[PDB]
Amino acid sequence: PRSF
Amino acid sequence: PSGVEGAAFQSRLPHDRMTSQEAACFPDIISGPQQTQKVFLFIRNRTLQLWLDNPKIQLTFEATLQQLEAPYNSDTVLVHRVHSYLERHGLINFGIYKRIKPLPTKKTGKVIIIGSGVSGLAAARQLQSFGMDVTLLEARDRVGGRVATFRKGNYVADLGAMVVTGLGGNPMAVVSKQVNMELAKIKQKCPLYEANGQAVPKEKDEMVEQEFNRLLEATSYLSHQLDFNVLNNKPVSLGQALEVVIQLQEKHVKDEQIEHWKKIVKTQEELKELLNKMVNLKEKIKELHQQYKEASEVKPPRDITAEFLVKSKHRDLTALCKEYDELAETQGKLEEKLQELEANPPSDVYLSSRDRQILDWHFANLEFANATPLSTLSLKHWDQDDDFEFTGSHLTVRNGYSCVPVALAEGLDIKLNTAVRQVRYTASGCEVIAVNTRSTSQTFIYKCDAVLCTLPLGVLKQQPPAVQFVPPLPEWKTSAVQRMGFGNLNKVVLCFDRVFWDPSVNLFGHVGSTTASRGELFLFWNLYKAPILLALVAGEAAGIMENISDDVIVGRCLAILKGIFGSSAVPQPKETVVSRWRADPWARGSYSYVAAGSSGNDYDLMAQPITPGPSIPGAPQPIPRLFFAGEHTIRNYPATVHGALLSGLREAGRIADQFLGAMYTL
Amino acid sequence: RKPPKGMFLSQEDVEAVSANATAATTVLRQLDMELVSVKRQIQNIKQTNSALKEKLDGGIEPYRLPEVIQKCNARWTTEEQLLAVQAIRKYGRDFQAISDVIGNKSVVQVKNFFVNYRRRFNIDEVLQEWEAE
Repeated sequence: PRSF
Repeated sequence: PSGVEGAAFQSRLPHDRMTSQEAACFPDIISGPQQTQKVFLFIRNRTLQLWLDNPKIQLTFEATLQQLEAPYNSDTVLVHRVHSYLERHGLINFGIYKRIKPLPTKKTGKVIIIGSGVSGLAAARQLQSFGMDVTLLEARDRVGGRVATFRKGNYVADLGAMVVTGLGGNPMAVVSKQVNMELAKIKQKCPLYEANGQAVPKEKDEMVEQEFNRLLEATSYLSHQLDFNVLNNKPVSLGQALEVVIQLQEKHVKDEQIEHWKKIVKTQEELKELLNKMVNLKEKIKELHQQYKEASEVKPPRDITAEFLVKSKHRDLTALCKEYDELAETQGKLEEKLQELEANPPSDVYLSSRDRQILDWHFANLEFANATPLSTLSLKHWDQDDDFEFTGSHLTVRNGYSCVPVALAEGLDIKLNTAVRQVRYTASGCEVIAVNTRSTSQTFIYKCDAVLCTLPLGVLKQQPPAVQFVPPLPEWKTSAVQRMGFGNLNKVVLCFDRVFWDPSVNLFGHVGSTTASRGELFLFWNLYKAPILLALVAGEAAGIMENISDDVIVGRCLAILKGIFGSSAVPQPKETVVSRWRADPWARGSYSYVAAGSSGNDYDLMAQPITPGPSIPGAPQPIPRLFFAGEHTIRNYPATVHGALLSGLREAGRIADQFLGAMYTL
Repeated sequence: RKPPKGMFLSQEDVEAVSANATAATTVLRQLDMELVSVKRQIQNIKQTNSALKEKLDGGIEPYRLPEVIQKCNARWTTEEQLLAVQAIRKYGRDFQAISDVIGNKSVVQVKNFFVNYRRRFNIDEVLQEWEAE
């Protein structure tokens, strides 16, 4: 997951 | 999603299909007629709903059946099978609830759980709820593990996990109704300040962010459509693929310049050849005109051949003069083209030093998300878990995320300061040998039917071993441990007496000066009520800032912040803490990542229990005795708190089925 | 199926920059050097063109000759017949030119004239002579  | 359908989605379950797991517990139904499956699927979804609408009280099978309604409250054993399946695998009556039916005074079976982390606590609370004897062995003086929370006075700040990644299908959403957790939304507005301390202008900020996202999507293209997944008999990392993609775009810039200029020389050359025609025509017209003049000078009256010679040269002169006129007309068109072609020249750079530095900050962001240098992530698999992302905004815990472990840990037999040193598992049971951390001489031995290990992956990786398995773990389990990656990221928490930042922003960036130091204090968080600012150390910086003194590290923070708000608005901090997770011997890192050369299938290898060999040779193959939980054992939700917790619920269900027996399969 | 637009990723291109450790830098200077050579080759020809641009200063305005208003007449003056025969011996069949020499006659008039006086002005031999050149 890039997490924004 | 709402209704009974929402219950399935909020339990990570398809509302209109039976999962692989339900197929196993209800093989009659999956192989049966479709009408009965809809009945089951309804009974499941309905029961889930009842739990979710009030997760502060146990959901008995009776209360479940009473609030069902025909034809669904007809087959009472199907309802009893559904409720029992859901209770067992922790889809209902998990977490902290009020027990209607108090647990039996007489336990059954003995389980030792290594680690009072969220995975360990979750399993423990479940096993105890099932009537087993659980004892947790904890090396630290506190529960929680990677859920750490600094508390001094009114200052509160998580050095461990601090974000709840959306409540859409998140089991933490249930724990949040069960525990008073102050969940606060996070505003996504992150302004990037460069090394000097000047805000990056918005136009530049959007095209680098846009480009970064384009670069990512590009790598996925290399991976899946071009099978660029091995290079020189080694697996490709995400970092390598980004370099190759950036190179191929820097090459395209150069190719497109050559192609442009090399089309100026195309015309400048046909211009040159046009002039050589025109500079010879002008010399032929210089010579005919002279001849015409001399022929015209012979005054009349003349013989017809001399009249012919005048009118002939006059013809020929106007002929060549019409030729030269066309070439000048043609020359202007070429001159216009050259004026234009120079006017629109393509960009000279793909990216420049200022541009790339801001790209580095988006790479530190990734390195933060995955707690590892992009050079270590698997290109193919690093994003293998993004299909299971939750919905909703990302949250932070205002009151300290320790409130969750501490809450779960009540009613549980936790031995703190008890470091497990050896794990012995035999066909007849298990003994765990631990010592007191405060004094290593005091030795403890715990005998049990089964060991649930929630040792962090980095502990499992330790060489020489911090924990010895007798007999040693088989090569398939050890190999998966080596292949998998355990990353690192650290936090610096900064405590002041007054807010000097923008209180309407939760988070702002700092753009590092080098690629190498891109992770070094690249990002700051304003999440709490008190004036506390949190600063991240990620990527290759993480494991290096751990050899630098806190005062120097705090210094560099102050420097960053002074550059932003001026040397006047930044006071010395009241209280300073800095994490050193890779150094922490009960973590040896921060959380797991899909290393290059690994895959998400290693996460499933981690979760396979171990079955000891027989004691007497020729004896029947025994039960499995060593189970594993924790963040590195859940393939679809690694490196998270909710994923740890889910793995705890999993093993507890698995262990109970093995030892208490599953009476819901008939 | 396709890369994001503006991203350029060729299967041939990727191997080219992956074959060796410094392969990307090699390819990316062989182009850097190549671009400068083309730039040099421009200003070479730019300077050369600037020179021939100078020789053409003044164009051909001094050598231009005024245009002539002349209503196309019909009859063949003995004079105009004689211009014709010399034009044929010096042009071959470019009637537009022969029209322009005599002038007062249209190409068709010239064209038909050839047949008309062809046996007398012995126009056959004249053309044969024109072809020797």
